[PDB]
Amino acid sequence: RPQVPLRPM
Amino acid sequence: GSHSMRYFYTSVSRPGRGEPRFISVGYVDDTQFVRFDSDAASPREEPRAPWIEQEGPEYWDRNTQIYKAQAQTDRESLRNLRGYYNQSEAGSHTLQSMYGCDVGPDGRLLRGHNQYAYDGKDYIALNEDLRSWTAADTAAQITQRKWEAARVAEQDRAYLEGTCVEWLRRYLENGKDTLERADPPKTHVTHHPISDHEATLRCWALGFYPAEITLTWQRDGEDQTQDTELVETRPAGDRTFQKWAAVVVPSGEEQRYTCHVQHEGLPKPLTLRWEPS
Amino acid sequence: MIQRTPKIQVYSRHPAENGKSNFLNCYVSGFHPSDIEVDLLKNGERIEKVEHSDLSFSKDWSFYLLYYTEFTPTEKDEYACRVNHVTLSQPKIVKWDRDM
Repeated sequence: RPQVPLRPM
Repeated sequence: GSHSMRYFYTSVSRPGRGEPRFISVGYVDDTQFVRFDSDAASPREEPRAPWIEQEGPEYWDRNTQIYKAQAQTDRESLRNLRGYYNQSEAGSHTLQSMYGCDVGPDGRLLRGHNQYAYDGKDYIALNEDLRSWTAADTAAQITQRKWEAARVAEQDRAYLEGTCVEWLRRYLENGKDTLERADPPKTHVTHHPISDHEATLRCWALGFYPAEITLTWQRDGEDQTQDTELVETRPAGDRTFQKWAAVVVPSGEEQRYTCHVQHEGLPKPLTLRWEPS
Repeated sequence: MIQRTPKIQVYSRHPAENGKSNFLNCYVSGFHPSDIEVDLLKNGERIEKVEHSDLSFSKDWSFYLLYYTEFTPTEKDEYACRVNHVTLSQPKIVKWDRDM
């Protein structure tokens, strides 16, 4: 299962 | 007996043609098992292997929400990257992401990954320590500073050592009959005169899984690296892979050539020669 | 950006046997950017029922796609794959050779 998004670049 | 889970994300901007498209695919080893596409009519995580179909609605819904949020994050990233490189708002650009874990036969973590490319060039990567970053350039150094302040690496480490490994082990258990089965190559050698002086010997490998394979030609026991044409390994469409290796040989000298095949699924490596019938 | 032109292989799923149903594959790989045009051709005409794999990429970030269709090969019908990409000044046509 995928990881959650964290911070944009 | 090691295994890998990987997610591969592609975001591509398209000024004048809407917001950037986001595509995700997920793999265990060489087997794709999920997809998401923001251009679908009703974007949702969808199954792409039979053994994932048993996951309940909560799985599919939560993962869909993740990918939608990821698309939004990647769109912010794309805008930031264009600015970091002083780029025009008129061009199209690509942000790729890859992440996931490798485990051994014991199910223990071997290593994690979490890395990115911008316009096809490496941009930033989580180091093997799962704690520090490598930045490619002064633009990626901006991202590194931001991600250090936000303690991103800690959260990626937690996923890679926890969720990623645990769910990879679940998938290996549930997909065992395919994911833990190596299908050896079916092999043969063909012969085709090209002139009165020379012929091609082509050594074929078909029907194998996983994709990793080694095909080599030897002349008198010496590997013919410079003289072997070797096609990329290619998918058959039935989960299996194909590959060939060819060498051009003097007519009459065919018995001096042997094709050597190495693959997971073989009890022992094969040595093959042209067998005229 | 980096641009990388596609590699192209055209081949069948199973060894071809005239009059027997099979799949015709066009595998495009090693390209960047990801936008690409791929047609499968029978005697020079576009085949309509063509699907492709979901977009993915290799360790070097280059993209790959499998385009495929059911077909029944014959002695005389000619098949090919036609690819267009920003790296190409005109579309590239690769003929199906049942022995490659």
